[PDB]
Amino acid sequence: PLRDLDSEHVSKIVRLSGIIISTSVLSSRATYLSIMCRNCRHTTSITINNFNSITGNTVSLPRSCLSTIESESSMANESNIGDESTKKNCGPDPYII
Amino acid sequence: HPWKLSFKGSFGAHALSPRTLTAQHLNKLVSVEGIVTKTSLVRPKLIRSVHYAAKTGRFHYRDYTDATTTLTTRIPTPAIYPTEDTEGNKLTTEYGYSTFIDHQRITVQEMPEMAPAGQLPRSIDVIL
Amino acid sequence: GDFLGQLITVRGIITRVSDVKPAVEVIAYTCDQCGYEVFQEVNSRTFTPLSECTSEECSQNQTKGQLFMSTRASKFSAFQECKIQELSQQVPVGHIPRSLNIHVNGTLVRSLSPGDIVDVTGIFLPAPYTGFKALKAGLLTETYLEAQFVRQHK
Amino acid sequence: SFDRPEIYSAPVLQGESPNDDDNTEIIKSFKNFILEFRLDSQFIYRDQ
Repeated sequence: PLRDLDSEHVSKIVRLSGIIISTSVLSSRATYLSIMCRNCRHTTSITINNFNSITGNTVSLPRSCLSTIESESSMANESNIGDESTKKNCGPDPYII
Repeated sequence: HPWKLSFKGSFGAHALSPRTLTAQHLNKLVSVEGIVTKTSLVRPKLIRSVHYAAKTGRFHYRDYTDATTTLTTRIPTPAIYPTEDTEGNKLTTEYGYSTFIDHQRITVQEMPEMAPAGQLPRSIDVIL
Repeated sequence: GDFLGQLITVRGIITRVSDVKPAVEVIAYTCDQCGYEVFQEVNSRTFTPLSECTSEECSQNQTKGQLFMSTRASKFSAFQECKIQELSQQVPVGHIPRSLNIHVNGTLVRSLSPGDIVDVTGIFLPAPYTGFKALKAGLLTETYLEAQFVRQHK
Repeated sequence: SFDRPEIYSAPVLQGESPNDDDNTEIIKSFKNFILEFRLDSQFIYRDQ
């Protein structure tokens, strides 16, 4: 019954029974979204699966242009010679859905 | 196609040796003579890539620029040597269709028949 | 610099041919808990070893394993490089002989004796480098010549 | 100016398998639950 719900029941399977007053408007979350750095011109993709952690959020866009973590030589070369003596940066949070 | 020019002269009292070059003559058109040392090696420079895709079978394409291009300036945008387009597919590169254009730099000292009595020489450098 | 990729033929005198030492192609790890064999390809000059696992069983679990390599399951290849100097008969009037590197892989090794006259035919690729950091303009490439088939005079 | 390397695998040897009833090989019980169930006298989940 709905009257007795202690804090001992946090995150367990608990069923109940009531009367539904009023619904709301159909919203839209995302599951598969593909991104792009607006400076570096990089591409990625993100899948997310479980999507009710309401003020979390479940995920965010990453906050760095993410190409400096690369296991190749010439990709590190062009990402090094974006400028002339200092390294380049897409940053801060550069991505675009 | 480029179709560049020459400007053979007859130059305008800009006949100056590289002792008296700098710096209020800057960003003008200047004629310089002297000895050539110490000429470097010839290296090829990349301009256009071409990538084959798998498995859909479409070529691709990308451009590149620098600061030693045509003589104006431009708001620079770097660009990663591409791999894994959207949607996720391996992009095996190619050669033979991707262009290349040569590049070489030499430096110029002033003339010893024109130099002062005994002083150190002073020199500049030229991109070709 | 407009032959990069084709299949060409040169001639000259070999000088400074080096030794033969193994270079790695794929590296084979073992996982010790999942039981997989996680490979890795290496294209570049320098590589880096890796960590916990990348399988489909030691992944999506809490307790990742730890992996370490082995040398009887990788794939090696012989490797030897040398230089071609200009023949000194095909030069203009006031110049000096140049040079051009050659890599040699596989069965063709131990056929390049120093001080000869040779006709190497191979394909002509790029390999990334530039010299001092303050001289780079992007994306200068520094070529070599792969070897395919070696035909000697004399 | 090459392209990137790749990483993959192949199952060769077994294997530290007590098995400790952890994140995988619980899923063996549900692949055994949907497929390999039949209440009397008819399996119900596979047809649904």
